Amino acid sequence: TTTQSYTNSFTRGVYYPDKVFRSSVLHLTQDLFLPFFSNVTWFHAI
Amino acid sequence: PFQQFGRDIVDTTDAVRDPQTLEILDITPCSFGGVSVITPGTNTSNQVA
Repeated sequence: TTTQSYTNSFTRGVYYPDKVFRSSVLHLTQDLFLPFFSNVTWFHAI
Repeated sequence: PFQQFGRDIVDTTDAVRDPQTLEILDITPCSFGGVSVITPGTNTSNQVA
């Protein structure tokens, strides 16, 4: 079976919003990101 | 490898990757500027700079 414990996302799940190159910038993107320090479900494989 | 476009701080196309040779190329304005005609009084002469 599997468990259903909870953990903290931290600074995780951030991806590249598009295929646009950007060097030494601070671009702000509105996109479907994983919220920081969010609850992430934990599962197991037995 | 996944990057195709290229931009900068003010959201303008700066560089482009070649879709046929997988090489990079940057983009610059062609010759934009401003023409100012320097001239003495037209009652004096007609030559201009």
